[PDB]
Amino acid sequence: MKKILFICLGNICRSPMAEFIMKDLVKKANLEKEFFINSAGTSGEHDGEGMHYGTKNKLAQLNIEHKNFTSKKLTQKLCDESDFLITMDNSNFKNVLKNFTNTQNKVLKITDFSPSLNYDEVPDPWYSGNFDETYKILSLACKNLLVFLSKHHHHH
Repeated sequence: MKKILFICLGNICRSPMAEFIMKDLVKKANLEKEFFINSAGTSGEHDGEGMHYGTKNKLAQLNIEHKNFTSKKLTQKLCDESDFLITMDNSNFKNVLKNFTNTQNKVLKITDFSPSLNYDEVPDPWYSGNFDETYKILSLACKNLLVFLSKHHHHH
């Protein structure tokens, strides 16, 4: 029963796109062993729509406009379910830290993975200034994230 909880500030850009990407590849070595994944925002204020200039445009190029419309809101009860927690957002990290108990130690940051990415909170031109930005960020982040998420540690 392995559960991965992904947290996205807006959850209306990098959350939906990556949601489809991960869900696709996981079928290889995750859906087989019956794995579960969930993406939610910080306060679920709006995090759930799934639409942004950078991400949508990127998907329009070849991918799908969107297919993860689900208003989510990462909370304590939800976090208690997932075995692993991920932020990726620079600010969401500090916030989620003091927002939750000492169990935040199960959270991961993309700042440790991403090398010359040095991205802010979610790609797209509204946060960076380019649509292709979503390409480099999501593709790279999801890739490395998939590696560690695909059991790249030691069990016990």
